[PDB]
Amino acid sequence: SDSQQSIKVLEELFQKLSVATADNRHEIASEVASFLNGNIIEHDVPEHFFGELAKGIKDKKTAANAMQAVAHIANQSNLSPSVEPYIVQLVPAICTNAGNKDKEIQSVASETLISIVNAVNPVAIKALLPHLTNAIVETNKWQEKIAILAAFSAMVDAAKDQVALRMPELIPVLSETMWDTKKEVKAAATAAMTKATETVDNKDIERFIPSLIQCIADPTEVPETVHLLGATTFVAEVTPATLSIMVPLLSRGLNERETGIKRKSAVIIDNMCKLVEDPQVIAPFLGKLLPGLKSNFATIADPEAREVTLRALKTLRRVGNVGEDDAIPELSHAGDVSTTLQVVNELLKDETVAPRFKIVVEYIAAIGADLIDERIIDQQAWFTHITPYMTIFLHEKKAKDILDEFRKRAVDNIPVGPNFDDEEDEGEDLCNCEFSLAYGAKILLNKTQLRLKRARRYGICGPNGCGKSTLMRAIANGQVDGFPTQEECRTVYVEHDIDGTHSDTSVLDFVFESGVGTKEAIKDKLIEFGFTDEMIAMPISALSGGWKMKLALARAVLRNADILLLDEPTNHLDTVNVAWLVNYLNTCGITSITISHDSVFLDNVCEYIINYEGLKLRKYKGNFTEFVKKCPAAKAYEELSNTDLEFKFPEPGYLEGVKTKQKAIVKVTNMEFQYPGTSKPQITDINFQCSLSSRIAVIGPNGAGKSTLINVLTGELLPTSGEVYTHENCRIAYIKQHAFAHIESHLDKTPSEYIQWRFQTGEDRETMDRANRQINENDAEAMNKIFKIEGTPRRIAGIHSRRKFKNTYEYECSFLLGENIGMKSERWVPMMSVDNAWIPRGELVESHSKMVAEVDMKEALASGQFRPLTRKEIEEHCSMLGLDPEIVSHSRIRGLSGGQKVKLVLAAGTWQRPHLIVLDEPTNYLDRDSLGALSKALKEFEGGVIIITHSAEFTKNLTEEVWAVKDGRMTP
Amino acid sequence: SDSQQSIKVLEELFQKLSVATADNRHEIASEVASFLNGNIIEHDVPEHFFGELAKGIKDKKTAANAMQAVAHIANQSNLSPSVEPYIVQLVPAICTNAGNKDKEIQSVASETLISIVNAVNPVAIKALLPHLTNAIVETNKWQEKIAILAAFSAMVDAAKDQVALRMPELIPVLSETMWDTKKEVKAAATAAMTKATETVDNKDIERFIPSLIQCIADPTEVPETVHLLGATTFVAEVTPATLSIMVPLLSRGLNERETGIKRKSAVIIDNMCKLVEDPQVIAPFLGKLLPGLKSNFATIADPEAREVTLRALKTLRRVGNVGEDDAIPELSHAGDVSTTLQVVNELLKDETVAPRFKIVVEYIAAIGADLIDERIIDQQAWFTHITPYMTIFLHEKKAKDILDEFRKRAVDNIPVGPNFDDEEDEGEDLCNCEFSLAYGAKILLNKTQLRLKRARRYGICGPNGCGKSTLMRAIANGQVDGFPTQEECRTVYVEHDIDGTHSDTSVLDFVFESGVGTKEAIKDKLIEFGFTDEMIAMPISALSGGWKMKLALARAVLRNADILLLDEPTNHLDTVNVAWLVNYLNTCGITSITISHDSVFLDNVCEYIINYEGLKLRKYKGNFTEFVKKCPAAKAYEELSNTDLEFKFPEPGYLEGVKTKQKAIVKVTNMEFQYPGTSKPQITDINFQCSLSSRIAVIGPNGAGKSTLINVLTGELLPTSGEVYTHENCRIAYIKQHAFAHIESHLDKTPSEYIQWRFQTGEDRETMDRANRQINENDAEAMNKIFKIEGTPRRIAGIHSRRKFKNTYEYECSFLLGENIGMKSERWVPMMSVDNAWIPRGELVESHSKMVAEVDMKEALASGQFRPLTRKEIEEHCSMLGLDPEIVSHSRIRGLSGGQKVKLVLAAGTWQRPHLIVLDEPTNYLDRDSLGALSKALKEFEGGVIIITHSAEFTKNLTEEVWAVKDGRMTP
Repeated sequence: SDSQQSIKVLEELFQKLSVATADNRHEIASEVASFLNGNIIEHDVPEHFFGELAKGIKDKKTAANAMQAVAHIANQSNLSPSVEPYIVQLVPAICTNAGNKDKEIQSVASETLISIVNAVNPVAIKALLPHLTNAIVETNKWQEKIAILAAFSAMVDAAKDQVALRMPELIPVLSETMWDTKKEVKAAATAAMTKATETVDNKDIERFIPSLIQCIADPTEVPETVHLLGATTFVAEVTPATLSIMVPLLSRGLNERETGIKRKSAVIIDNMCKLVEDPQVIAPFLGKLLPGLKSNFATIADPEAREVTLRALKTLRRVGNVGEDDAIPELSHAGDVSTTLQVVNELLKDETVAPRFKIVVEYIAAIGADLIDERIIDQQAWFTHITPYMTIFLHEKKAKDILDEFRKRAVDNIPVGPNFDDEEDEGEDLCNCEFSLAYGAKILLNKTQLRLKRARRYGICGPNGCGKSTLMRAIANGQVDGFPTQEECRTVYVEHDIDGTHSDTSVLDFVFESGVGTKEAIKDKLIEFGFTDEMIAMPISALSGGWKMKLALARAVLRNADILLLDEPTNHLDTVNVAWLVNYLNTCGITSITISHDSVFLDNVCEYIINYEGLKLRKYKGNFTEFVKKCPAAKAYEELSNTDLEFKFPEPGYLEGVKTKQKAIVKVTNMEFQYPGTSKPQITDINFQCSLSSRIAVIGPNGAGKSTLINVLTGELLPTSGEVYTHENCRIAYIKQHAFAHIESHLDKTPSEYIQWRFQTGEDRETMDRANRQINENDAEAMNKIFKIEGTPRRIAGIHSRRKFKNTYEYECSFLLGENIGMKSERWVPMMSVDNAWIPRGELVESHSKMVAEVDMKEALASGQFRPLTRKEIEEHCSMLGLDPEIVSHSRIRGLSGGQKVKLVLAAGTWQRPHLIVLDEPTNYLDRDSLGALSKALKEFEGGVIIITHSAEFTKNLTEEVWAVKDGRMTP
Repeated sequence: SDSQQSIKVLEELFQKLSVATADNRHEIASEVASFLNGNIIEHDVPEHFFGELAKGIKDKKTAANAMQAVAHIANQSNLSPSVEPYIVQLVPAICTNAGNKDKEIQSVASETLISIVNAVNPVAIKALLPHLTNAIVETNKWQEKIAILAAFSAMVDAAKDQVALRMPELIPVLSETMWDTKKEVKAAATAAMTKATETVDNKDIERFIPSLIQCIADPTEVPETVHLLGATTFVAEVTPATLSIMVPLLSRGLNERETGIKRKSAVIIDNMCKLVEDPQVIAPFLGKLLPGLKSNFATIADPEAREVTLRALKTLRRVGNVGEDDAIPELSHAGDVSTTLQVVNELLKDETVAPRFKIVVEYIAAIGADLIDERIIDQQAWFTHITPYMTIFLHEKKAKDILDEFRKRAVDNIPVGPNFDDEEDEGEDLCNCEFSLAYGAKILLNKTQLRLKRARRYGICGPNGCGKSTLMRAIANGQVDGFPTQEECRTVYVEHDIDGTHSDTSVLDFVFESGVGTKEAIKDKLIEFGFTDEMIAMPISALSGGWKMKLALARAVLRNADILLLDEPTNHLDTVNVAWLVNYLNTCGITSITISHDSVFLDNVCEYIINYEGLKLRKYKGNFTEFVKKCPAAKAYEELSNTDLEFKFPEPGYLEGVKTKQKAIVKVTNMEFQYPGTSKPQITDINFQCSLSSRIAVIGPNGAGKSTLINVLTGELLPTSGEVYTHENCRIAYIKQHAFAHIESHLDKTPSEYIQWRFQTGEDRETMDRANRQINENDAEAMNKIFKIEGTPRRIAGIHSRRKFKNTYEYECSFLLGENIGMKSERWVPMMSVDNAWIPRGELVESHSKMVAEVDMKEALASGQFRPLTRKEIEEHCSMLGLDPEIVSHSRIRGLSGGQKVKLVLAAGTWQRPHLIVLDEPTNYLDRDSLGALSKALKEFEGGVIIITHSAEFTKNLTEEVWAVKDGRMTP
């Protein structure tokens, strides 16, 4: 019913929008957006509304208003998943208008595409990109292309990782467009191309990108560029993105007349491709290289060049895993939308899914396919991204049950990665033995293989109690069948030696009694490692952690080790020493094998990982994190990364005057809100209080009332009437699902840089200003916005102060008065502070976010509520929320589990140590485990808690005050 | 005497050269090169030799030979400044042959051009760039154009910093070349344009470079391109390079019929130019922007575009510093070649300068011009680069005195400059006053101005003694008549407050006594800061340095400080706590002023530098590094005392079997060297010994005997007959001026990266293999070089072991036997270990350096000689040579004085703890002060010293043994 009320509101608002003028258009669109994006409907969609919007976009008479509405709805921080798939379904239509002859419809369409690209869940890229590529290749309107190219570029920033995986499909499209007859398009397409290549992210060829882009536009540079790339030393991962910009050049190189170039192309092909682990990556590129390689093999007279051609052809066949007759193996379809659409349609066969929800099911399949492509398989991840879309037409319980099955079936389609192959012989082998390892009648390893390459650095991982250290003892003590003898391959089990020295023997004497060398030689090496003449005379008993390690490694150089064996080497080592060790191992030139619960330390040292899988040893190229992608089974090892446990919210910042916890810090009376343009208010006669003891539950079905109330509570809507008392410095943290899903856009950031990113303007860019486009962070001419105060046109001279105004902030602005506007004598004169005015944040944020931010920092400091973004403080705060400092400061969010992301997003939301935590529908995107931890933490929060849920179970022990809107009213 | 001998040696060599067949042209070139680059002639030039060679090149019959030798003379690590100005002189002739119809002459010519580009002192760019620009613009041979274009590209890597300054000139020349009607020339010009844009170093427009370039090839793409850049947000300082790729586009934009573009063009113009700190920068571009703006401002109707165009014009006038009537300021001439040439000619008038040295004087003027453009004004920097040339026709003494006068005069032409423009950066003003500062009746500052911005960070510098601390103490204590009161702007002299608290007073009470809030509030903030309840309760007398600095800052926050005043804050702080302070200051949101001797700390914290200049405070934008670029007369803040000028060489590496510094580690007997093709040997019957206590002075005038003697001692030339004993692991360090001058190509690197670069292969790429044309690196095509072993043609399969062989090494190679060479069945079959052979280093280095390097490493590791390039090792080693660790690991060589570079070059050269230090004419490029510190450092060196010099002054009280060659004969 309150749900059905939302429908009437939309009709009134839409009716208002349909007749909007070019001057009031934005105002009305914003209303539609603030309302439409809330919890206004119960398990359904505003159908008539979306039907009118679509028909409104097509009709030239209403095209600009309808689309402008779509743009506001598609804002960066508030686009609701309940409406998201119905918005993307309008892209084809909007792309069409981007080709319209009318200068205004074309413009508004272009901007709207950019807005949509910036608002959708980055993971639902597979539902959006196709519309854009379909349009750009099918249209004959050059302006429509320039716009679509603009949207591609925007997508690169909004979903860099997601785009990286679509590169093999996007590059061909951009390349063709670069050869468009229209010169403006040629310009736009190159620009979108240089932008697209930003997803490559490969240090080995980075500097050669601007060269590669030119070859696309001018094939005559092929020979010149092929030669430039001959110097490249491929070491980094050869991803689909790297191939999409490397292969087309190479392919043309193979077809050149000159033999030297055919050869040079073959060299690069070999060098690069021998670095492809998954035959899936190179599969779609083989057809562009094999034919040129076989043809060159039967045309090149010179034996040396021919041998190089064949050498490349073999690598390709190996890597690509081709069959007989160069038959390319069938590609996996795990990540195909078509495949996931089938999987979900099967799980919904018994459910009755009405026609208007079909587009939603498609969105779900799209999200699923991408999650599988990025190999995001953990439960919480899937719940975070898909649950809210299913509940559009299903009850939560059933939704989560089907979602988890969907995830399990989709995940099941991921092809098994092929066993690692050793064509990486840069230097000789240290060992290569077949053996078994038995420990007291217990079999640890059975007929496994061990091959270690010289100067390579390895890490040994495995399940607790599998013999990780027994294997090392065995290698150290010459007890591994086949392993070389100390004479051939000298190993030094660092810091694990055993002698009979006393606790009063000097460091020099100690080493000396080992026979390694002369006292002169020893002293020389000890000094080179940092030991002072004094330290060398003191008794070993006085060596601290860092120096025993330096001594150990110094002795190892004296014995002339070939392999350094380290077992938990970072223990008793301060950060400076660990960094010292990471550095030394990475530059000593000797091979090392390491065991260590410190995943970050493994990531900075290791190049390969020897993992225990049953009674077999399996190698994986890459450090620990890389390894984990290839073997998700390892997300259960006892390695710093995998550690996950409950968390706690921070203590709310001290409030002056608040004697007791029942003392109201928020008090609302006779409040009411009525959207301008509607015939009756959405909520009226509202009264409520909040204290640090509040334990409120906002229940009931979604609707005009419930959503609007919440929208006012959270600061999004300024009430139309009523009194609002907020204690000075009172702060609210609004935990929405949006932040959880949108973190996937920052996978290359570290948890620390993310929190810094979310508070770049002093305020939380995820919850503050949800009623504004804000899609104007890259602009400076829109700072000349003409405000209308008292009937006069004024520009902003400056913002000087701030103050609470109801549920938002007002800012003291000094203006410039516009005189003789539109004339050669136009001039803006400064108005003395007599005319300053208190403008609400919402009216400034779009045009003057900068000045507003500067003023916000001034006030935060002034009142002692500013929390500086220092690494230490960020680290300390993330620790409360159960995230380890090393991960927070030196790991990429890309490697965090779904659950860890929940923690990180939660940490960001509570960074300003809020006094009140309002949580919107937090069962609608969290799983059983997550809710358990969120329940315990919300129970111990020394601040006020407001939970808006549909779940009765979740209110258990978390509520003591009920809020329920009925007919636009509510009494606690 | 022995000098005239060199002339004959060259005549015989040149004869064997003019005849040399292609099959053995290289061997003879090498000879000419190795001998020609040595100290072979006393104060003069092999005039007849350069004549034969000159003409020889102009001749088709001997073009390829003459040129090859030149390519060999011009090798990366050994081209001597004694012959440099003469080689550049042959560029025109060489450019001409780059167009010759003969395929071989055309090919060798292109190579020679590259070789020269990478061989000359990068600082002498102005003496070479012209020959190239002229030729490409005057020729009509397309193959010549391509070759010259390849030369431009090579110059970008060889002289990046120097080329960046020449961008406003190179771009127009390449742009013009992009319009050639030969597709290959158009492509090559584009390629060169791409490589050139690599001097931009400005991420702000990185994504637009392929677009700007494409726009130069098709100006019809200007409008759309302008649209594309409108979204650019300039933040990095705009340099000449940036303008050189931005103006042509914007210039043409101003001229588009469409007003939208005229408007957009100005907008970007504005946003990019208000970032030009030096008007001299934008100077030569004003001519392409002012007329467009003025006209547009008097032609455009739309009232919005007018404001924008005018806004742009107003900005341009301020940044450009234009006089009334828009009079473009007189373009400076301090850096013009003609300007510096006039100066040296003036100081040289009273001296006589034969015609054959005019080219030398011109080279000197070109070098001085560049030193000025780069703003390298210190004395040593000038002696490093010019002295060795001045000595081609003047005695060292006359040379230095003239040169020192050349510098001062040349440097006087550098324009003083325009003052601080901060008003335009983000912030309200905390203070903006004029004041005078009197201390004890003494004047510190007279009627100066001081304006500070909120949240902006400042650093204070000035001569040691000017009163920096007094100014700060004055401000802090509120004693600067005109500066805001505490009530208007709260300041906090961090860690400098005076009160009477007890040692017992607890941290809590201490802060509480300042009256900044309740203990509850205070506690809540301290804990947020990072304090523990354990610390808040403990007495303030038990605080460590780091916690004392934190309590200081924490109190400053509770007092709502508006300005933090720091005086030597990094004192008594370890790296970790310093890192914390840096991080805190950068994120606390409060303004801070800092006086610090730590230039790295200032670089990491300051945004502006207020400097003392007389009795005025001058403000500069940017940190300390940037500040120095603007004000070069400041790299001397440490200087004042003669002692901060010293350094020590490392202790030589351990040598088993050497118990006294008398033991010979090098012993040569009956040695002789005679260049194949020469009538008689250059040196014969040579017997000498070297020990860790040697102190030899190789005296006497330059000659065929002396240089050849040195060339054998330093391992460059392999002796023809005689024995050579070298202790195992013995290392010799060769110090020439070449290294000191060429470090100007690595200004981008940090001292640590320069040292890593020099020893990337475990060997000093600067002094190793000076006899070979190593230039080969990306040349995997000449790895098919055929070696005739035992009469059989073969190819290197692999290099496995090393072994001493006279003054150099030999390598054991495995082969590929050539079968049916020249037949369709030709095949290179791998041979067995049995047929492996030993081959001299000089024969492999030019084609298998990578393989040789690998063997060298495994050897360095086997012997325990290898020194890991860890950051701590480098820092410790560079610390012995007077360089600060922070500076070494985080500062760019670009910001070091010529004196600091001298230390770094010595450090790099002694990185392997050599046992003998051979210094080639140290007085010929070092000033009085450097020599002073060097001499003292050589007296303390625990290893053998060999000084080759003309200065008996330098050797006096230093060396005691004499090596005076006399007719190919010498006896200690």
